[PDB]
Amino acid sequence: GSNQNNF
Ligand SMILES: [Zn+2]
Repeated sequence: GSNQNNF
């Protein structure tokens, strides 16, 4: 799956 981190 794809992963995104928005700090
Ligand atoms: Zn993945």
